[PDB]
Amino acid sequence: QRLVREIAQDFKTDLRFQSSAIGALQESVEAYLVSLFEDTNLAAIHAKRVTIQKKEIKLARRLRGE
DNA sequence: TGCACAGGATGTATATATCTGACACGTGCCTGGAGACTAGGGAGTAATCCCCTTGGCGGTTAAAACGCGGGGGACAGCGCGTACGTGCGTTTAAGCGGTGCTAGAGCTGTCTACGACCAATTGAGCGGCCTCGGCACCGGGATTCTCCAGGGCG
Repeated sequence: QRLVREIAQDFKTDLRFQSSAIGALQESVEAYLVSLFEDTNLAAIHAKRVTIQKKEIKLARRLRGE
């Protein structure tokens, strides 16, 4: 909540957030980040180890078109 | 006899007339520009009510935060060999110049189904409600499932 409000502070001052639509942002963030951890996990498996590394997130990130 | 020369017999860049390709300029028929009528869709206001805040004490709990052991897994070093990198000659086949066709692509009347536009009914679908049987959470108990210590075995 305080994070979304923090991001909304410097955009439009004195806004209001409904009781809904926050669980949609958090839900999409969680569901997307889990898939990102799966693709990054596979990227770490391609290097033949059990550890996720900072370069793995960049590999699995940029390789998705970002 | 050994030798230099005067001129023909071939090359070769050099300069001139010649062949595509693309920019530049002059039209006239389907576009735009513009003028007037209708009107319903957009700008503006009057309550409203309704969930959303204001400010901060305490008490307590569950979650967040820190701290150390070490175990295993990331990771550097190094030798091997076979799997492509590199280099030849030999072949099959695309590029391209040119040809005879056609069958499907492409612009144009007819009318005729056939869907756009508009009254009248209603009933099937939406706001409101209030229950109970499926659901939430956990005990009881059996079951599996992994962790650690010999020891019989190297």
